[PDB]
Formats: sequence, structure tokens, C-alpha cells
Amino acid sequence: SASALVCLAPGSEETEAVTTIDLLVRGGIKVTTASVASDGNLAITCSRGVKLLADAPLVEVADGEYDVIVLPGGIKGAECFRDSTLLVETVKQFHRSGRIVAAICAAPATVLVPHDIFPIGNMTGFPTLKDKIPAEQWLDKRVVWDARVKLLTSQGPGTAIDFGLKIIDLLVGREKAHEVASQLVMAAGIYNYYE
Amino acid sequence: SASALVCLAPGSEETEAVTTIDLLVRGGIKVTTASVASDGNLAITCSRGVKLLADAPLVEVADGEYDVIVLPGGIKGAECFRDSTLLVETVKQFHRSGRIVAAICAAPATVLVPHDIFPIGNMTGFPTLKDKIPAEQWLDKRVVWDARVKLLTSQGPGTAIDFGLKIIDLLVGREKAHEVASQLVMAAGIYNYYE
Ligand SMILES: [Cl-]
Ligand SMILES: [Cl-]
Ligand SMILES: [Mg+2]
Ligand SMILES: [Mg+2]
Repeated sequence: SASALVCLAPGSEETEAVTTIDLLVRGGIKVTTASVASDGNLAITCSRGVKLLADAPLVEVADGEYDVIVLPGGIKGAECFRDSTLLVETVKQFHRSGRIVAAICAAPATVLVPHDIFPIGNMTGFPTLKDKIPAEQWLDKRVVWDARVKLLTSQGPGTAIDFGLKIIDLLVGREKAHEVASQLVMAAGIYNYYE
Repeated sequence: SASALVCLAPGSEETEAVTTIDLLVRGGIKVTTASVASDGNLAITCSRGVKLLADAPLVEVADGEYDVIVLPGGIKGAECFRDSTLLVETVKQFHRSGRIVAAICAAPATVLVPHDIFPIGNMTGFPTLKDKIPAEQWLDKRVVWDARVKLLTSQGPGTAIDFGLKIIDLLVGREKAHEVASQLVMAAGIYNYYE
């Protein structure tokens, strides 16, 4: 079975994190949540005060064989990720070992750009943080999949469904992505993977 | 100054609960989460395994000053609500005292219909449970607001943004709903409260 490592830090965006986890589980993907930048504490207070319990400290799962590492947004959570040497090294290791990096909202600009992880990759993120992403790399699009570098990015709380569905498509296929999308009562405008 | 009591149970739908909480906080609404777990446990495992901490057991906060009571879906969470005499009494008290009841996905058919809390009024819920809503009450709309009985209902995980925005409209008004919507990068199929 496919698997995903979803990172959480103080100040992570809870709608982004939780919607993604839920969709991945609906897609049959095994999800582990990891606490980042908390010295092992598993209780994470998210950006609007929602309190989540992570499964494990990052340092205990960073070497696992997950197919994708997921970086939720939330400006303070993304800063924690950026400033965690373990988080940054783990993202680089996922990439170098042929796996997927997935990041939403503030995470592309705050984590990926300062560390030059994908120097010529195409990416999106929260629109009013556009200028934190190099102009030659920026696209203003609900989801961007750069297949060359296996980088999936997305824009905000309202694109979390689109983001999760594309992870499902990539790890377990279009039919499963459509099956999950069909469970949700999705808004018009969001791609449902039927075609 | 507006406030919302968001109920949580083992098996609640985490996207529905968390998206709603996040949006209400963005709207300036004070949110209290209440566990309906039969033992008073606050560390709730949701329908896809997300672990969410409730602020308080329902018995301690049910008599608080809250403008709306919110019932997330998730079939097992909704069954817990249905089978909790305190939950049912609290919903009835919100309604009889002129306050708002808000319910999504399985919660209308599982909680409201069997207890006959709203014998007259329009409502929606998850489409596969349509045949558990009385035919004269059912509408197939992303959100249904029946002001005659102050009943707000909605359909599924993918309508959680619509649902939260309508709570904001009802508690704080259209200007705040549009402000919050504008933050989200939400899909074109969700009403954005701008005219
Ligand atoms: Cl750690
Ligand atoms: Cl509609
Ligand atoms: Mg394909
Ligand atoms: Mg003003």
C-alpha cells in the first residue's frame, strides 16, 4: 500500500492538513503524521487554534519509506519547517530518492525557495505570496504538478481538495482519485478525474 | 461577539469539523468544541483517524452563551450524537430558545429526523442518505437555510466551506462572509457573498 508522511508544526493550517489526511485515507493511502519543531511533543496547536495529536516525532519517522512528504501551509508552521534542519534535509532526501514532495499555501515560498530545493522547478503557492517565489518559477494555478522534479504545489485552504486528489492520482491512480472525488460533494470548478 | 458550539464525537468527519472551525475563527466568531464522547474523553479519533482535541465535555459547556450549535457528519459520529440524550436535549434547547442549529452530511438524517426536532422545514444532507429525509423536506442543494426554523444544513466534506461561510453570514453578516471567502482560494462553484 502507498503511504504518506504529513508534517505538522505549531501554526500549521489545519484545514489544509486535515483535508489532505482525510482524502489520502479515503484513497487507501496509509498516513503518518509527524510533529516538527516541537522537540518531540505530539500536541500541535494549528493556526486557528485547532489542536491535533501527531503520530510521532519527525526524527523517528523521517527515514521511513513513504511515497510522499506533505508540507501544509500556515505562515508560522511553514516558518518552523523552514528553520528545521531535519525537515529540510528530509525533503531533500525524499526528492533525491525519487519520491514526491507536496507543499501548499505558504510552504512553497517559505520552505522550498530559501533552501533552493527545486531551483528551476515550476510551483505555485498562496497568491499574495506570489512575489516570494521566483518569477520564472511562478504559476497562478490551483494545483501545479511538476513531473520532472516530482513537486506538487497548491495555493490555499480552498485548494486542499484539489491538492489531495492529485496526490491520490499520482500514488494510486485516476480511478481511485475519481472514486474519492465522488464521495465529497465537490464544488463546480474542481477537477473530479472522471476524464 | 458571536459564538459557536461545535460538537465532536468518535467518528466525526474531520474535514467537516475542522474546516468549519477554521472558517468561524477567521470570521471573528468565538468557537468552543464540545466532546459528545459518552465517557467525557476529549481526545477524539475522527472518521479517517485524525486525532482532534475537544475543548470541553458537552456537559460543562452546553449551557454556555452560543448563537449556533454545529453538528459535523461522519456516520459513527452522528450516531453518537443521536444516541446522546444530552446532545439531543441541547439541540432542542438551542432551537426552542430561538438559536440556530447547523448540521452537515449524515447529521440531519441521523440526528434530526429520528428525534423529530424539525417536523416542518427544508433540509439537505449527504445524498446517499436522501431516502432518510422526509420527501417533503428534502432539497438537493449544497447548503439549505430555512429561516422559519433557524435550521442550516449542508451535504458533505466538499460543502464544508459553503457551510462555514453561511454560518458566518448568519452570525456576523455578508461583509464578513465575503472577507473570509476572499482568503481561501476557493473554487468558482462556491458562492462568495459579493454582488
Ligand atoms: Cl522531531
Ligand atoms: Cl446549490
Ligand atoms: Mg493520469
Ligand atoms: Mg468596515
